Amino acid sequence: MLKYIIPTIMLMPLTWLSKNNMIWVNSTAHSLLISFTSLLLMNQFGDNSLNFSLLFFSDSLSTPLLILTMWLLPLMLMASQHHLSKENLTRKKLFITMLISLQLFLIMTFTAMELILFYILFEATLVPTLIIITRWGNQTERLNAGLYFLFYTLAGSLPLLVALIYIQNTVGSLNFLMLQYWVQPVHNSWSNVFMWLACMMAFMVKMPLYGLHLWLPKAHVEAPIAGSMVLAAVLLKLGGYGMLRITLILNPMTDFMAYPFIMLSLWGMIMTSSICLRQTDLKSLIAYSSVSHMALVIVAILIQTPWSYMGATALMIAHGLTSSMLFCLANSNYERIHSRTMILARGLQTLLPLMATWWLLASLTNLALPPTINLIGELFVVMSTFSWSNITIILMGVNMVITALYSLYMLIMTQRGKYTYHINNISPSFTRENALMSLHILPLLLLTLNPKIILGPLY
Amino acid sequence: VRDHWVHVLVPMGFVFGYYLDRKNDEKLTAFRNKSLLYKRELKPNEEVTWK
Amino acid sequence: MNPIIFIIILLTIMLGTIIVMISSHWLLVWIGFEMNMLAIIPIMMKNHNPRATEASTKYFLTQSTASMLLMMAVIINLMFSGQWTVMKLFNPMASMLMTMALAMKLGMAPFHFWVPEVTQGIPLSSGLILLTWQKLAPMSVLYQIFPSINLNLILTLSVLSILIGGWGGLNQTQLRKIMAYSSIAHMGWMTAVLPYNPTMTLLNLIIYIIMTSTMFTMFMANSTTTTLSLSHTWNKTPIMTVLILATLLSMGGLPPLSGFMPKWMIIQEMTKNNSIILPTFMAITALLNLYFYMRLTYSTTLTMFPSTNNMKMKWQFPLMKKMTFLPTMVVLSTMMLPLTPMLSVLE
Amino acid sequence: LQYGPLAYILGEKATKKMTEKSKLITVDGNICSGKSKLAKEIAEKLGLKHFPEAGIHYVDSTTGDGKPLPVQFSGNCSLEKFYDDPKSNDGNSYRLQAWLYASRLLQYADALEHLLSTGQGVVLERSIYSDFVFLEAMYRQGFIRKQCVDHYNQVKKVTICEYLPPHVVVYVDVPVPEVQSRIQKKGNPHEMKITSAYLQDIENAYKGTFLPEMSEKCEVLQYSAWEAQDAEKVVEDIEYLKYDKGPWLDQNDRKLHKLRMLVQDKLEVLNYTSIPVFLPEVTVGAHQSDQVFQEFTELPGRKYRAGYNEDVGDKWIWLK
Amino acid sequence: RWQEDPEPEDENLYEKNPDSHGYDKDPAVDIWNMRVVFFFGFSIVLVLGSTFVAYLPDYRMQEWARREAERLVKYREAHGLPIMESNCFDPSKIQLPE
Amino acid sequence: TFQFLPDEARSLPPPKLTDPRLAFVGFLGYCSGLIDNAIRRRPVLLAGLHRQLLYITSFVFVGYYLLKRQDYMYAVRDHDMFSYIKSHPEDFPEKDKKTYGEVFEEFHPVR
Amino acid sequence: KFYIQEPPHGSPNWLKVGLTLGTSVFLWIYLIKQHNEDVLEYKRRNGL
Amino acid sequence: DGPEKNYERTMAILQIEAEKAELRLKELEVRRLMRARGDGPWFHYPTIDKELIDHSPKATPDN
Ligand SMILES: CCCCCCCCCCCCO[C@@H]1O[C@H](CO)[C@@H](O[C@H]2O[C@H](CO)[C@@H](O)[C@H](O)[C@H]2O)[C@H](O)[C@H]1O
Ligand SMILES: CCCCCCCCCCCCO[C@@H]1O[C@H](CO)[C@@H](O[C@H]2O[C@H](CO)[C@@H](O)[C@H](O)[C@H]2O)[C@H](O)[C@H]1O
Ligand SMILES: CCCCCCCCCCCCO[C@@H]1O[C@H](CO)[C@@H](O[C@H]2O[C@H](CO)[C@@H](O)[C@H](O)[C@H]2O)[C@H](O)[C@H]1O
Ligand SMILES: CCCCCCCCCCCCO[C@@H]1O[C@H](CO)[C@@H](O[C@H]2O[C@H](CO)[C@@H](O)[C@H](O)[C@H]2O)[C@H](O)[C@H]1O
Ligand SMILES: Nc1nc2c(ncn2[C@@H]2O[C@H](COP(=O)(O)OP(=O)(O)OP(=O)(O)O)[C@@H](O)[C@H]2O)c(=O)[nH]1
Ligand SMILES: [Mg+2]
Repeated sequence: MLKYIIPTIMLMPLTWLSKNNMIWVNSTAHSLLISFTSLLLMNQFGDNSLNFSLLFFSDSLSTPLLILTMWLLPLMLMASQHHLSKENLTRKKLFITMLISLQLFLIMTFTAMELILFYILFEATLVPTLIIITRWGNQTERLNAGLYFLFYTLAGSLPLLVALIYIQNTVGSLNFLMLQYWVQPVHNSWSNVFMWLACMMAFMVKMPLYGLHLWLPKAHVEAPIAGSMVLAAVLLKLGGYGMLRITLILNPMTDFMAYPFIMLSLWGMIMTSSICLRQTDLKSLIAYSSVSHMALVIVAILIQTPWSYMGATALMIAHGLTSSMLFCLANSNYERIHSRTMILARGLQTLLPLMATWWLLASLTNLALPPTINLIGELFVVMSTFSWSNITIILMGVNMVITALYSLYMLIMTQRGKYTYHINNISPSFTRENALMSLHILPLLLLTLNPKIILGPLY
Repeated sequence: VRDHWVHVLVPMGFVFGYYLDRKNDEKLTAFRNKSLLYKRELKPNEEVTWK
Repeated sequence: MNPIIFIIILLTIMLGTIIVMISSHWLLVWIGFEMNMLAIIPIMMKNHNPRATEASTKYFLTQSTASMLLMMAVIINLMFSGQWTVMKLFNPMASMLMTMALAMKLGMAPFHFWVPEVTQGIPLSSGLILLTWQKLAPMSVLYQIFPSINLNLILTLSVLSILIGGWGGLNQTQLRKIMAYSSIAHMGWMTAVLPYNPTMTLLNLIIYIIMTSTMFTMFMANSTTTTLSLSHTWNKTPIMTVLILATLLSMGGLPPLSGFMPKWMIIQEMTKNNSIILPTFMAITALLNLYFYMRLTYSTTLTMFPSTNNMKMKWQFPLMKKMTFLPTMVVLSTMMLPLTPMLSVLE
Repeated sequence: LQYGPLAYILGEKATKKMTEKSKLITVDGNICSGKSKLAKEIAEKLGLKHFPEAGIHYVDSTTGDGKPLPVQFSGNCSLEKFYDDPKSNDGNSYRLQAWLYASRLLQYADALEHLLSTGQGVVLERSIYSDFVFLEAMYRQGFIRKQCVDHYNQVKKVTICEYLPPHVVVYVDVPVPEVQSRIQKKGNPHEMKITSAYLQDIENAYKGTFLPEMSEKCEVLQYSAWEAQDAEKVVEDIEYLKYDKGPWLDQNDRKLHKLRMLVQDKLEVLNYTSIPVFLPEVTVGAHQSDQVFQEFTELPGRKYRAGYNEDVGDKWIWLK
Repeated sequence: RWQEDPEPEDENLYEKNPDSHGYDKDPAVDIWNMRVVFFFGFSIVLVLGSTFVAYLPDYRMQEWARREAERLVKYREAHGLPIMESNCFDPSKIQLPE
Repeated sequence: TFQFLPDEARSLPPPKLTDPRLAFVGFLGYCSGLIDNAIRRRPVLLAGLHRQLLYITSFVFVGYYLLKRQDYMYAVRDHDMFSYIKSHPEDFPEKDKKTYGEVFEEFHPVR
Repeated sequence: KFYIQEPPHGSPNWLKVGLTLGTSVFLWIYLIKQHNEDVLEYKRRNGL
Repeated sequence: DGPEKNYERTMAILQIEAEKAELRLKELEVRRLMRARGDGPWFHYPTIDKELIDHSPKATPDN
């Protein structure tokens, strides 16, 4: 992975040694080049994973997440450079440095072979993320959002640290390849119940599981755009990726320990989907949409079937691009009217025709129109949960109806109807904004032509 | 050029990273041509099966 | 103080500590504490004010009481073993008395009350010595007598200090009191692991000293003793706020920073001994410290507090304080995690 | 050797350099009292260093190239505005007074540092000891609020206690009707708007509080407008003083080493002039202070520590 | 109250530069910023990256498996063998308990 | 006794001067040099190159010996462990290993 | 002569610069010789 | 990389990790025995040194 770690590190001297007026041009260009080289991780085999060294390996799960991570960095620089224009040069470079350091931690997190190494990098991503929200967030409540984000994570991740160290004492290793062969079944006992909870709760809080999700709508409403993009696109998936790995060593206890969390997710997705119908803040609505989509991923991971694991992987990639798009679309309205209230600016299709097309395409992927990878992932999960229990189709089906209602409600309210009379500063869409939208949707829709590369190891 | 010398930092980081990844392989050759699946005889001019 | 006298008094503080660390005889250990306590009082008093006199007196009474209890343990040990060798004690009552005496000297809860008051009442440089160098001599005795220490007593002292230190710091706006309660909590980690692996005690002590020295040095560079005063740093030395932010996050135990290392290794050693409830309770309780470290970062670096007009006059003059070793200390305080296996040098 | 404990240990002790001519002299009086001319004559005749009264731009004169900086870098304090609009809602009146006290505190530190490092005495025009007469006058005319006075006394309490008082206080006693006569003659348009009541309050503070206080600890010499023209007689009075009071008699090399360590560190001198007391007159919002600070760093020779500015011709930076 | 700067007015980039791409105020920097994004984003990563994915050599051995399955089905049916057996592993290699 | 590197440590190979850990120690020394420039408001990258060089050299010099002790202490740990295992064969019996054909594991269906 | 007062670091402290560079040079020679003597002692003790 | 290189590189990784895991388990077992029995170089707490003892004839005989 050094071929990706080192050029990612080199982005920092590049940004600090650039001409004052070329920091965005240089950092954007070269992080796109890094993104290009990340397609070499597609050398995946039918049986064995791509095992680079003692520290890092890649397989069909981490590879799509790695490519999404490295693609998002140039998109985040594009999205941020406008609202940061007044910021002084040194603080602009510090912002870019936090984004670069976040990518470095993420690519190491997704390829770490040893689980304790994964833990440290999994935890390291908090620091830059918290700095981005609290330092460059706009409103007073970013400080509270920083605290809720920090302490929800640590409340769960500290027990995970104890469990992981305990496993290494008992098994002798935390290398994931070793655990694949030395895994022993988890017997029933109260000690093992709490070992299971310690191994899972940290990832649940990040997903987030319904009931532990209240930190996420806060974080989004306060974060700058780049913070929201990385939060929705990648940082939520640290939980899913972690769960997909650690469930290896929790069998067969997961058979019954998953029940409370399947109930929370199955009922949670309908609650959060219903909540979206009444949200008044556009960022908050998109945030609640994420909780509903990720509730599907939790269920898929917990029932552990080949179809559910393939659907979970596709959903994680598909949601990453869609939710990042939706935040970017909402932000482009914010940069004009400086309010997140959904009902403030209406009938924008009359004033911004092409931006309304991006709004339509994003909404259609959010409601999972076939054959988008959003639908492929959701469908594979629905198929597998039907076998788990036929009654789940009723809950899955109801959520599909509610998802369409709130996705189109968001499109109708902001883009259709009559424009607001007094809002007279809706200037035409910039080339930057249009390019940013298309750099989300185009790879998303292109993936429909070759979905296998985002279906994960079980493919 | 003093204008465009910063543009080699990341490309050279990739070349250095690529090179160090190959160096890493030289330390993991304990089973080169020794696995039951792929073990074979060397070709007349072959020194090693892979590097 | 005359500069030569100040040097000789500083060297006597160090010499008293060194005597404790090189002695094999219990009397010499006691002498080292006596000499060390005699030499430290003048630097608590050096600014001559009622607050510094109260702190010096409160400090004297605590340390003198602890030294009397220590000499009792030594004499009881002599009665029941006929020897003075510094090692395990040979009588459980002697062990409790020495453990309690050393807990009092370290300011561990529930013998902690003097630490916030004495630190508040003395200059920053004196507080720096009080909360770092002065921990060396008592910890080095605990390093040698730990086989005979009552496990329940030491772990109770540790748990109380982590709770008291964590809760006490939540209510503080004075930087010296924040450091005092932070010190109390960190002592608890050091003694909790001592029965299992004293090496990890040394690791925690060394790293704690490094981060504590960094913070005190950064406070001294700007002459800041209160939260609100520290909140003016952004409008004077912006680099300092970034260093303070990084160091505080390290003292919070956040990966990938150096301060994660001692908590990480202590949890490992305790789990190897099938201690699971205690390390988990300690780690969760240490979130209290992270909270009031984070509060300082909000008011120092991550937000810009209101300034004063006279601050503009400060823009025209450079920092002239020594800030000795600060660039090295801050880098060690934050960037040492990749070198964690180096802890074996302490074995 | 830059001064410090090492220099002190090696024999750089104040009592060596200081003679019976190593005296700090301050000249005080009301506005237009002629103290400026008397101060220069005293300094010339006794061979002392003269410090012109510290104004709004005193600190600029001691740093950089020595030239005054734009007004936004002093907070937009304006003595002219004070006369035009002493009751302005923008708080200019006290912001000026707080700034002027800090300027005088800095100058007093410079004067003591000169005295302790060279042994040559100094002559000052007003000081941090007499600065309060203007604040009392301001308060009594209703130009500043009571909370401004409380803030002023806090800053003075924790700053003036560190320094020694002048050896000699020279007061020039010009009555208010004469002062107003000299103000109109001077013909400064803004100054003529001064009220005799403001001038009478300045005199009341001087004679009610200042002179009685300094008499306990200094040598206080008083002259009228006529007696102040005879500079030789004033200098004759100074040279015949006994110096039998004050804390300058208690000083010794040890105490003067601590004092010199303080006055040479200007940031330590000004430490308490910015105590976090959020008085509206002196509080600056974060956005403004941030913007002004970035502008200051862009001024010539101000980005880096003195001697490290390539834009003003500093050399050998890679070996410094 | 205090001395604070007023909120600045939001500036429309199109006023000074009607050709603005929305990247930078400097027209020369603005155009270059547009060019790297469009060239490295669309011409390189998306076009060449899509082409690269389209020609991945038998990703995860799906094509080899189909060829191998055809070979086994041919050989097994020629020799009258079951196409597939319930037992993944040879029973003679397994020692059951009791 | 009270020795940083006892004489028996000389039988071990020295750390290479290109050790990745030693390079990181050197990088930490470089970072300290820049932070020194920053806190004193000098040009961060150019100011005092003589000082920047000694920061790197000092870190590397001390780092080299600390790495040497680190490796020696782990060699001693392995030496002690293996000797103790030889001295007490009864506590470390050579395990009787069965194949998975003979070992019975319960099957837990995921249905 | 831009500065009204002479800066404390107007010109380099040549003695300090000589000490600094001399210390760096000495430390490298000592380290290099130490490494060589370590490599030879290692080879002797192990017979290589 | 060809599949053979990755396959055999994987084996080299597995061998190193498996050997480390066994050593980790043995160390925990060795430490447990040394601490309980005191017969090893670890957990060797000092006892008084017998070279401090004076063996010469004393002022009185019975000792
Ligand atoms: C032996 C240990 C020391 C190793 C040191 C190795 C690197 C030494 C670099 C010395 C030259 C540094 O160069 C110094 O810093 C930067 C980058 O050049 C320059 O200033 C910079 O300003 C801005 C960025 O802030 C940009 O326009 C551009 O990067 C550059 O002009 C200074 O004008 C120059 O004086
Ligand atoms: C279950 C696993 C995760 C559990 C995580 C729970 C740990 C605590 C997380 C939040 C910590 C925030 O710490 C503190 O919380 C309170 C509210 O809770 C905040 O306070 C906020 O809510 C309170 C109560 O309504 C209000 O009085 C206050 O005006 C408001 O600002 C504080 O400003 C914040 O400093
Ligand atoms: C494999 C690595 C790929 C990396 C790709 C990186 C793309 C970077 C795009 C850089 C954009 C060009 O950057 C800019 O180009 C012109 C011409 O060369 C330079 O030179 C310019 O200077 C002045 C303008 O003030 C004029 O003479 C003229 O416009 C031009 O010559 C600029 O000084 C430089 O800032
Ligand atoms: C905090 C109080 C401060 C004031 C302290 C007052 C002085 C205390 C004097 C303690 C000296 C007595 O100490 C005590 O003596 C008795 C006499 O055999 C010892 O012996 C006692 O317990 C052990 C248990 O195995 C056995 O010897 C026996 O059961 C019993 O006689 C105790 O092990 C020892 O703890
Ligand atoms: N508000 C305020 N004004 C001050 C202060 N010190 C000086 N000034 C003003 O600065 C101006 C000049 O002061 P003076 O020295 O007394 O007048 P001068 O005629 O130039 O000098 P003399 O002839 O000696 O009297 C006057 O308008 C003073 O009111 C002060 O501390 N506060
Ligand atoms: Mg005058």
